[PDB]
Amino acid sequence: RCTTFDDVQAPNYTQHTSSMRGVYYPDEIFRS
Amino acid sequence: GLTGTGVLTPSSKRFQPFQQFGRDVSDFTDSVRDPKTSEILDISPCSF
Repeated sequence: RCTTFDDVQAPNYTQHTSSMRGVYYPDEIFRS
Repeated sequence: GLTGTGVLTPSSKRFQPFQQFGRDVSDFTDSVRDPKTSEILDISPCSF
């Protein structure tokens, strides 16, 4: 059922900074 | 998934739980994780 409300206001697509994030482990092999 | 020839020994690792292999600073194996709950080093140069 398409139960959809009315107060859906669009933002300004507010720009920010992702300065040092997104770093992860590229594979499942230990190094040191 | 690994064969070779080595001298095994108990480690001093801080091995993460999601993990299975233990390669060194310059891409060689040097430590492994046993499939029945052990984490042993792999000094594969027996002697040469």
